[PDB]
Amino acid sequence: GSVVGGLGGYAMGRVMSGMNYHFDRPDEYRWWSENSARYPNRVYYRDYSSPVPQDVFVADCFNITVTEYSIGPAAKKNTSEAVAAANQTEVEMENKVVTKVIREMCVQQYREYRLAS
Repeated sequence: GSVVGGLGGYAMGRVMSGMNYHFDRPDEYRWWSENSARYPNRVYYRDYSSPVPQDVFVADCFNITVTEYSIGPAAKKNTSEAVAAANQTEVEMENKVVTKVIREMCVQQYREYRLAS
């Protein structure tokens, strides 16, 4: 077997679910709850050239990870998302929660990568 089961050639992140997060309160509980709707625990990064900073690395890491899981501002092309379907504020929160988790994770990798020998 070769081809078809891997067209992208992206690099896999670790399982990472349960880093230092604050989230104690009932409304902050939505951050954990809404995260629980999807909980990716991991990210995909690409073969960036090297002279690209964490800012960009984490951002494109995020954009590709959400593209793969069909979430965030980058699922079906780039199109209309201001609609009622599954409560716009609920999905918007789930959206920010997952955009943040995926970003937060690619930084959590980056920071441990910097700390690593």
